[PDB]
Amino acid sequence: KILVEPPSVDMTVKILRSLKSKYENFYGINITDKALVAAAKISDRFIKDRYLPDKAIDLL
Amino acid sequence: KETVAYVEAKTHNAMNVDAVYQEHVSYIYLRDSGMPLGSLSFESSKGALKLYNSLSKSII
Repeated sequence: KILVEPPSVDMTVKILRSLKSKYENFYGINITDKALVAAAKISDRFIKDRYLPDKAIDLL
Repeated sequence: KETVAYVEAKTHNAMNVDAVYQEHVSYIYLRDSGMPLGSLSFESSKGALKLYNSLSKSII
């Protein structure tokens, strides 16, 4: 049993911020940096069945 | 004894040690149990005395 931890939302900001190069080169459309933080923090208080990296990445 | 005295201020990170001390084993138990980012146990002999002032900053 190696326990895999939840990735602690302020780190998922750092995950998606590292992923700015890939999605903007995937389909071209510029992504604001306000909404990247807002893609994670609004995913907390509202969505429950999914969790932190799935919520932060599927919405983009 | 300087390497023994090195242990208590460098509990879980020692970085040049050819020996298995007691606090190496206790790292692994925390590493295996549900121990998050650097807590009380990671703040051993330095941070566990800083608790009464910490909770005073949150609760007065």
